[PDB]
This record gives sequence, C-alpha cells and structure tokens, in this order.
Amino acid sequence: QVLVLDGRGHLLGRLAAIVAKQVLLGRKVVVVRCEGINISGNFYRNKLKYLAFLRKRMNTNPSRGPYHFRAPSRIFWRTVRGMLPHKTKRGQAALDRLKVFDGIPPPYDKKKRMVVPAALKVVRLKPTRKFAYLGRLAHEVGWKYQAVTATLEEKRKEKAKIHYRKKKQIMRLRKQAEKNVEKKISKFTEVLKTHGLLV
Amino acid sequence: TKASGTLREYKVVGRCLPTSKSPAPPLYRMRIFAPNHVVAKSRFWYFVLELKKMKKSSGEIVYCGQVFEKSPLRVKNFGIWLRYDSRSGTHNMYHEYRDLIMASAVTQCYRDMGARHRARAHSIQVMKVEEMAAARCPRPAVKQFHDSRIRFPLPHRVLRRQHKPRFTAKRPNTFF
Amino acid sequence: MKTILSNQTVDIPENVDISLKGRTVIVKGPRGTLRRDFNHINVELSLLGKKKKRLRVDKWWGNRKELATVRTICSHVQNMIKGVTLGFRYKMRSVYAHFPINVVIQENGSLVEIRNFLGEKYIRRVRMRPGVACSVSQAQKDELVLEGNDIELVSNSAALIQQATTVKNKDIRKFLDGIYVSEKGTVQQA
Amino acid sequence: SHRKFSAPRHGSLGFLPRKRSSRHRGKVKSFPKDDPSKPVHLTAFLGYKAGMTHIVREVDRPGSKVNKKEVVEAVTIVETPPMVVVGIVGYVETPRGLRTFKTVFAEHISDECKRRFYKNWHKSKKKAFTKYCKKWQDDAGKRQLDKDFSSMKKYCQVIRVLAHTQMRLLPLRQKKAHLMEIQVNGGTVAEKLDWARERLEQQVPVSQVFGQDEMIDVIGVTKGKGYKGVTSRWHTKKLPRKTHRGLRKVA
Amino acid sequence: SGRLWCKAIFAGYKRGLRNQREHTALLKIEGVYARDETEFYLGKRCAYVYKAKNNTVTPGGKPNKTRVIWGKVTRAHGNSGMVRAKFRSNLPAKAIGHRIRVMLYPSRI
Amino acid sequence: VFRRFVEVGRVAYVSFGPHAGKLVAIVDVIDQNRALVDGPCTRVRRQAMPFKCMQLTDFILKFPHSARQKYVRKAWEKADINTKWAATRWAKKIEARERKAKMTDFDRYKVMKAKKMRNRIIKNEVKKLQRAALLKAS
RNA sequence: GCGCCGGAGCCUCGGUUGGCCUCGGAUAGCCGGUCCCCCGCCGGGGUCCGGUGCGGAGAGCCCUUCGUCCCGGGAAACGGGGCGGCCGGAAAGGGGGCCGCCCUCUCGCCCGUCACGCACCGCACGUUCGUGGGGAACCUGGCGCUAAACCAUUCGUAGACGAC
RNA sequence: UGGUAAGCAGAACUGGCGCUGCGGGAUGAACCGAACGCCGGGUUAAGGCGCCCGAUGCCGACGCUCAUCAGACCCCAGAAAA
RNA sequence: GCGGUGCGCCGCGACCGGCUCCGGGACGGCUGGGAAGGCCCGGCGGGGAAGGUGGCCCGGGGGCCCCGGGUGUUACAGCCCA
Repeated sequence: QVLVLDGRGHLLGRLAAIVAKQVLLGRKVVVVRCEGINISGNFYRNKLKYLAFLRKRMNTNPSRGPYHFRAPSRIFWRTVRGMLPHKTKRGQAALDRLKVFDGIPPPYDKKKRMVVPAALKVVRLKPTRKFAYLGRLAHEVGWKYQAVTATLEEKRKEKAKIHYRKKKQIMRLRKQAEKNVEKKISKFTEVLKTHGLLV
Repeated sequence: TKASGTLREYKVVGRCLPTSKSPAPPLYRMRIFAPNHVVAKSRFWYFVLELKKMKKSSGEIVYCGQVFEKSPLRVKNFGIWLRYDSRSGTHNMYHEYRDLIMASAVTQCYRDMGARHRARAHSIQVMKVEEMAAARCPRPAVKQFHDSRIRFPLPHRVLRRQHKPRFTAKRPNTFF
Repeated sequence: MKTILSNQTVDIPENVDISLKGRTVIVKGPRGTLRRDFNHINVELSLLGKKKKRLRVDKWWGNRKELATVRTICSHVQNMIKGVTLGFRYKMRSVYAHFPINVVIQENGSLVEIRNFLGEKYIRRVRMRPGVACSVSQAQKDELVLEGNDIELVSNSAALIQQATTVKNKDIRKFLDGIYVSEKGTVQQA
Repeated sequence: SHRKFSAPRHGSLGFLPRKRSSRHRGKVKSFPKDDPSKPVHLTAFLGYKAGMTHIVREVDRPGSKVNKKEVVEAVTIVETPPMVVVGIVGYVETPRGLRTFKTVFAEHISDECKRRFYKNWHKSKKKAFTKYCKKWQDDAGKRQLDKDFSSMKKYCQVIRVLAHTQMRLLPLRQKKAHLMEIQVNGGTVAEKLDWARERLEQQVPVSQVFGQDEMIDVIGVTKGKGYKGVTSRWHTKKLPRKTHRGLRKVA
Repeated sequence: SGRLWCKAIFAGYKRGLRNQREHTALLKIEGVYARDETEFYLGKRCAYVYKAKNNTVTPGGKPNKTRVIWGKVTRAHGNSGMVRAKFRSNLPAKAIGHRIRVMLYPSRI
Repeated sequence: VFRRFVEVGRVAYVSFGPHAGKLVAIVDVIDQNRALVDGPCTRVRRQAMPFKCMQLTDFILKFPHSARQKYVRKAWEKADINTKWAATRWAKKIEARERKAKMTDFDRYKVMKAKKMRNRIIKNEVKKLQRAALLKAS
C-alpha cells in the first residue's frame, strides 16, 4: 500500500500537488528518480528562478536562513513541503509519510513504480514549449553527485534489462504452453471468454 | 447584453404607438442575437433608439419571435460585419465564420472578439450576418476548409481523463 | 492561424541512400555517412517512391513559427546530401598589413598554429571539430582549406579560426588583419 | 548614511566560526583526485613541528636582482619518523556522499597504536583487537578476510590506508600514536588493494610519500591563544584613548 | 472469513476555510471518484474503529480494547466522489487521514 | 507515419458524450476542431460533433462531402460496417469489456474456479518447459 | 550478568483488514515474434510477420480459504511436504530460483457423490497482517563473553570556567 | 473649492465607520455580500473550486500569449510618452 | 389482559407525518398551428455552379494498380434552387 511513483518526465509542481494531497490522506508515497523531474519553461529561466532563491538568505546570520537544498530529491521535497500545513502536526506527520530519492535505491529498484499521467510533461506541456531538467538544474547550482547517481542509475538499467529479457523468456514459454495445452484448458478457457476476460 | 451560452436569432418587430399626428407609423423589423427573448426586447430598443425617435415608453414590441435554422445540417460560411468599441475609438470589421447555424456563428464571433480584441459583448454591435458562397470568402482560415477531398490526421492526441486512475503504471500513448 | 498542411519535397538523387529511423535521418553516399537527429522539430518525415527518390516533410496544424520548421529540415538535409556527395570546402585567405600571419597545421589538420598575428608572441592553437581538417594549400600565399561532410562543423571550425584572430582594443576599421572566410564551396566540383 | 571614507573589511568570513578545532590532528578534508595511469603511492604523511632555523642557498632564477646571489631563507624542520601501516579501509561511491564500505586492520597492531583506542591506558585491561587478531590464526577466518579483499577490490573505488606514527622514536612526552587514513592514489582498485595488503604491518619512510624540492600542503591546528579581544582577534582600529567604556573594542 | 466493508478515509470535517463544522465528516471512499458512483453509499453505516488502554464490552463477544464511533453516510460532497458522513459523536481530529469502515448493510440492492 | 486521417466518409468511433460507443461517419469537416457526423445504421443523427470525442477507425467509404443521410446509408450497408466492425479485435474487446463489467457474483465464482484451474494446468506445463531447457546443456 | 539460539503469562503503544518480484523509453510514434544476411561472447542491427484506442491491456495481472469424511471422474506423477550439500545477492547488500535425499502421502487443485461440525434461535465493533512494536520480570536448556567511560591524579601543544 | 499633488485642507447628497460581529478581498476601522437570541437540516450571497484550503479528479467550449523582469481579479497597494 | 408510567446500560427495525435534496417513469399544450430531417423514386419536367463525380487530357507512382494539374455540368458520385 505504498505509491512508489516514477519522477522521470513529470512536472515539478503538478506531481508535488498530487503527492501533497495523497500524503495528507494517510498515504505513504515514495517519489523516485527526482533528477528525472523536469520544470516547464526553458532552462535559463528556471535556473535564474533558483539563483534568486539562493540570494534570499538571512542577512545577520545565513546559518539560520532558508536552507537552499541542492539535490533534486530535496528540491522536489521542498515544493511538496510548500503545499502542506508543515507548521501543524498533521502537515509534519504528512512529510514523515513522503520519502524522496535521487536515482532509484534498493527497496524500489526491484518494484514496479507508478506514473501520474495528470502530472506528466508529454500530457500537460505543448510539445513546442521548452522545459528544464531538474537533474541539470540541481547540478549547475551546487548539487555534487549527478555523475555518481548517473552511473548507479546506468548499473541498474543494464541489471533490470537482464530481468526483463528473462521475463520475456518466461512469457514466450507461457504462450507456447497454451498452443501445446489448448485441448485440456478449453472448457476452462471457454467460460473466461463468455465473461469477456480473454476476447 | 451578456453574450452568455449560444445566442438565438430573434425577429423583433416594433412600432411607435398610435398618435393623433401619426395613428399608423411604419413597423420596424430587426435581427437581434440574444441569449433569450427578454434581452432581445432590450437590445431591440438600444438599436431603434439609436436610429429612430423611439424609446420603449413611446413605442411597443409587436412580435418578438425566435427565427430558427432553415438549413441546420448544411455547414455554411457566414460573413459578419462588426462595429466594436476598442480602448481608443470604434472600428468597422468584416469577420468570417464557418458553423451549421447563423446564431451560433454569431456566438462564435462573440467568443472571438473577446479572444482577439478583449471586446466585451456591450462594445460589439452585430450589424449584418450574411451566408456567403465559398468564393466570396476573403479570410483564408475559412478558405483552407473549401476542399472536396479535405484530408488531415489528428497529429498529437493529448489525452484527457487524466485523473480516472490518476495512478496508472504505463506512460500514456498519444499516437492514434 | 493553423495552416491545415505545409510540405516541401527534397529531390534526393540516385547516388545517395537516405533512410530514417523516426524523424532522425541517416544519409550516406560517395564520401561517408551523415546522421542528424530532428527530435526537436515535431514533423512527419515520409520517404516515398521506389528507390526512395525523394524525402517528404509534413507539418499538420502549424502556426507561422512552426511552418518555418519545414524548409529548415529541407535545407539541412539538402546540405546533408551536398556534404555526402560533393563535401564542403571553405577556402579562407589570411589578410595582414605588416606581420605575416604564420599558420601551419599540427595534429594532421585537427589543430591550427597562428603565429605572428600583429607581432603577438602568444600563439593560438585552434582545435578543429570532429571530422574537419585544415590544410595550408598551394597556389595561394595566404590560404586555409577546411574539408568535411558536415556543413555545420566546416563552418563552425572556420569561425573558430576567424574569431581567434580578432584585433583587441584598436580601431578594427584600420587594422583589417586576420583570417576571413573568403569562399564557401564544395570539396569536389559537380 | 554611507561609509564616509571607504575601507576594506577587517578579517575574512571564509573561516568565520573562530572556535577551538574539534580535532587536534589536522584532517585531510580533500586528497588529490587520481588518474589510474600513475604508479601506486600514499598521498599524505604525518609529522611533528620540531623547530625553525636559517638556510643559505645560491638562487638559480634568471631575470631577478638575486640571480646567482645567495639568500637567507627561514625553514621549519618537521621530524617525520617512518609510519607503520596497520589497516586498509575501502570507500564505496554513493549518491548521498562517499560511504566507508569496509575497514580491514592487520593481525599485529603496535602497542602505541592501541593507546589511541583508550582515554585511560593505565586503568584498562588492554583487550582492544584481541578477538579481531584471532581472525588471522584460524583456517575459517582468513577466508572471510579474503572475501573482503574480493569485495573491496570489486565495490569500493576510494582505498585509504590506516598508517599510525611511531611515538617511541620521538622526544615528546606522549606514547599515544596518531592514526590517519592516507588515500592510496595509483592504478586500478584491484592493484591499489593488492599493494596496501603488501604494506600491512610494514614501515613507510617519508621517501615513499614525498621527494626533494616538492611543493606540498601543510595541514594542522593553530597555536592556541585563548579568549582574545576584537583588537587582538580581528586586528580592528583602536579608539583614541579619550573613550570612557574601553578603547580596545568595535565602536 | 473476508472483508464486509469498503475503505474510506476521514479526509477532514465539513468546513468553509476559516470555520469548520465538526458535526459532519468528509469521507474519501476508495474507488469512487465522481458524484455518479457515490450514489450507492448514501444512507450506508460508517464506523471509526479504534482501540484504547482500558478493556470495554463487545456486543456478541468477550471485552476487547477495540471501540467504535458509529455514523451514517448522509449525502454526496463536492464533484469528485467525496461523501458527507455524520457520526453520533463528532470524530476526533486524531482520525484525520485514518481508516473508517463504510459498511454495506443499510443495503438497497 | 499517420495511418488514420480525418477523411470525407471515414467511420469514426465515438468514445464519450451522448452517442458514446457508436460508429459515426465524417460527412464534412466544419472547423479546425469539429465535424458534421452522421451514423444512420448506428442511430446517430446528422449533427455537429468535435474531434476530441471520436476515435477515428480504419474504415473509409466513398460518398461526397454534401451527401444526404440516404447516400451515407447506401455506403454503410454496401461495405457492411456493422458486421466488419464487430470482427475487429477493438470491437471484440469493447464487448468483452462490457461482459466483465456485467459479471454476476455467481458468474464471478464460476470464473475464479475456472481461472484457478486454467492457471494450475499451464503452471505445471511451463515448469515442465523450464526443465526442458535445463536438461539440454548437460 | 550479560551476548547468541531453544514454553506459560502480566503490562503498554496503537495503526492495519490479501499480493504485485523491477525493461529502458518513445510521444509526428510504439509493443511483441524471426532467420537467407551482418559487426559483436548467446547481445545488438535489420528484414519480414502480427498487435496498436495499448488485451504479452494497472480498464490489467496473481492469490482467492466454511472445515472434513465416503466414493467417483478429469488434473498432477517433470507434483506437494520438511531435514544435510550444491546453487543468488552493495545505492540504503535478503528470504529467492534451482539442480541432489535420509524423506511423508497419492490427500492439496477443477466438476459430482455421501453425510456431518453450537442450526447459539433477524442484529455492532467480525475476518487479518500478529507468536507486530515497546516494557518489566518468571520457568528455563545449550552455546558464550569477563569490559570500559567519567572523576581523581598528572601534562600545558590547551585554557575565564568547563572543554581540549 | 483651494492646492503640482497628498493617507492634504474645505463643502453638497446618500450610505457607512464610529457603536458592528459575521462570509469574502491572504492580511486591513470604512471595500463586496449580508447585519447577529441558542441550535438541527436545507439553500444561497459576495467570492471561489491544482495543493496549502471546503469545492472543476468537468474526458468543459472557442481563441490569445513565451517573458534571460511573463502574467494572474473592485477599493489596492508600482507606471507613462514613445 | 388493559391503561398510565418508565428502559440498568448499549443498540436495531417498522410504518405514519413534517421539511428537505435527487432519480425514474408517463401525459399534454404552444410555435412559422415549430424549423429541419427520414421515407416513397433526385416522380415528370426545366435550370444553375463547385469545395468539379465520371469522361478525356496532362505530369509520374506502382505489375495492369493509384495519386497530383487542366478541361467542363452529369455521365460509372452528389449538392442548392425554379
């Protein structure tokens, strides 16, 4: 009962809006591949929007000032935080349910991760309009572990490919165990199809 | 008038009421595009007072009836002559539309004069709505649809119904 | 408004095999293979006729600034064929007043020495683009010849060795010294 | 209203938490970045500030007014007795930072290297690394040791070597040695770890780490002066003597 | 055996913005996300099941620590399958975003 | 690459609205985002209808852009779109989609008992196809 | 008197009421099969063939559970069940999949027989994850561990005092 | 009406605030809606309905617009000539 | 038994009435005594053009199959009027 959402190709506020609402409804959401999140408008605007965020620091002691979190996991965490009553207990109990990650760590790498189509760039942006990768945005404004995340993200894609190739292998066997075995599953199959499960 | 919903075309005829000097004054017919008959009978006086010495008090409405579509299935080309107030000065405009219905092609003018020019309905005065044969249509946004074998695909089919699952497990297809 | 359809056919000759996986094209012929990725443009690249004797680039329901993206793909692919058949050759002549701009190529063309530009003891080492190689050719005293398949790289790497020899903190109208793109042509003649 | 006569700012804010260093031995925050075409080498050493004296050398820089002319340079002698490698520690590369994968100590750790694992050496029964020692002299222990070097040549990317100072060879009062992770920057992680296991329980002289006429970086803690006023700490302008409530403070 | 109730979430009270009416709850029943599908649940019985420190009696059972505030799904709320419920004691704000059981057994089918 | 085109006399499947789940013919293109659509054999009246509601199918039948409802009816039954629809996999899995959503609680029992056993037979056989791979390389 | 593995019970904090064990990604494009051909140690590349309002569909899939007998028929025999080998796993390492027995039944799963179990007499927090987390001690069996920290004392690389 | 203007000074008419809560304008004496016994159900105003935050999670309709300073709701809280 | 009166606590149901918010059915009136459309066959007759069907030409795509120009009024499609 955990929404392991994919962060890749989603919009920063659109996803944060839906994450912030589910989490207030007692849902435990995991947003993953947060570097894959992209923000609408061209790159230079969104960087300038974040550079202006860096300048807003407490004059007399910046150690007290707004903690400008650089990692895409903590840029996404902050935009969810702004859409919660985080000064109250239910908005602090909210953020405890949300668990945000860059790349995709071990619990979730071997888990089918969901997609929000309402919070998705292909669905919600016109294809002509420019967008800004949170992976590139975070990197150029002080995030350190882009290239480290990118290799571990690549070391699991080639690992998770070998899973999928071995799943296609079982699925070839399953269909070839239906051509062969059709004479003795027929009376069972021909009541699935009367109820519209296979046609 | 609030140009609200789809407009209806009204035949509103009205006469300056019987006098001693003029017992039977000439009857005046108008094409009034209104959400309903009440504001058709309001906008009747607005245009008649602008043209004739005839306020609602020194006059009467003799027939306010809706004129329907005599070909509501034939897609037709409509040439609408405007008279709209800008923020500085008023402008004569000939504008073309392409609807089944005269009164909806006039609605399609009210949404567009808002869209382009930020002209709210009270600024606008529809003076003439004429069905035009497809050579007498200068504006090329209508002339592109004058094509026997018209053939376009639906290129980028952006899906709606984005919230019915809300948490699908597949990136949505947009090529159909 | 939205124009129902805008298209422009590229008459690709017998000598060239252009094929396309998606809206990416791959173009090969007498002198190498050129691949350009048009993912940014959002068009329909159709390849029609037997022998595929023309490319057809469709744009359906495009505004003024999206119909501009039909003839760009036309011209880009046309210069992706001229580079594949005839190549590209940007002959650029080194202008000077007093000091000979002393150019010799290291890295067999992939690097250009520029010595004695306005008596500058500093030496400029302009690395060429991947594919393009300069050559101090014969029959002209001051002469640089770039050769390459990509019109982009032969022209970009020409504008590297042009913007390298800029006159700083002087009147540029009097000091007309530098290496300037004198003739845009092809490697071999049609 | 503005600074009437513009002046630069007294002190830098590029160190500004002016506190007692919570480490007495200076941490190497940053070791050099490696290229695996280099030979395998320790990147750092650990010495003791012995003193200070003159030097006379004939300067060989052309162009200067002191070309082929003899100078007097002040020098610091740092007594650097050869350090004993007593362990290796692998660091896996993570998106949250750079996590310590696994530490592997040696069988025989020197009695002065033991003292660093104790606040009170006199009172203790001195049982540090007495169970870890037994991993080396049982047949089933060498195996799980060898499965670490198998794991730490595979998963790890940054290999650092625990090399303590030999305190016995110094005129200092203390006997408690200084442990220090020194980053072995050399070839591949496999070669890097085969090399450090070869140096395990072994001497490393300074010649292995540093050579002559080399530009290096000295890391250490400052000579402590205690609670000092703003005129002493920040070197601000003193106030002109007629001041009532003190002249040795920021106005 | 199996589950005889549907998964609803106490998603806050019936409230404007700067005033809340604690007498009516706003229930988010899982699956129903429109006013078309919320029509089945109108008049159904809804239970907020919790447990405390002290044992209390159980009707047709031995005293558990589990307790209830019984309610009733009064009418539909808003445009998106949210539903109004009204409990015999006003639900505590402890329960915000916790599971309440919309039952089946004011059944009309 | 586009296979289906808004063409004069294309059979289009209406997804949502008043006439959802019905094949309408595109009689004429009114506008940039609307078309005159008629389906006389599918009981859809000659009316304006936007392109957003209609998923246009792989059937095009010849009538002119101005043809009245009778001349659409001829071309609908000449091609016979009613029967040619219901043999398409799409049509067969709209009416399969209808069936599963009309499944009775007793019918839901008889399918569970079928699916359980129908899976047990294959899971035995794939596990025997699994040993038939391991046994080759020894 | 504490760390590992092997019943009876008292407190306490409560939330839950079956699982999904994973391609990468495209979007003016996709998904899944194939050898006459090709570079790669059986991977990619095509070519051809199917699917594409995703049906090798998350609009989905998997598990579906009153209990048991008696006797049948399909189904399984390459099966189920648990004791010692072999055979997996770093980004925050996990409960898997197999080839070998010492092994216990021919039962488990789908249709039909044949009878039965508080049928608690219309009624609510039922049914689970759950020998859940935490807190004390009690019966206990093997297998095991015998430490430091702080003060004090001293030093002066330190220091208002603590700290170091 | 005076004054370049002013959250300026001075009048006419009506309504407010003062004396007055409440819904909305994030927040404001006066704006907008509506004036108040204590309550249950219903329904509205003015405002709203991505999330904070009740409500568009309509398969809403047709257009306009790309900003390296977007724009975003009476009073009202930052602009002109060009 | 009836009538009054209550339950120790926790509950459930039934019908009746009040006020409510929705859903389903069915009937009728009016208009330009609706407008268009379906169905008989575009009944017989005459006409007009076009977003121009066949015919023919043009230009070239396919092993004879089909697109893109032109001509001009029904042919091997239809459309609006008298």
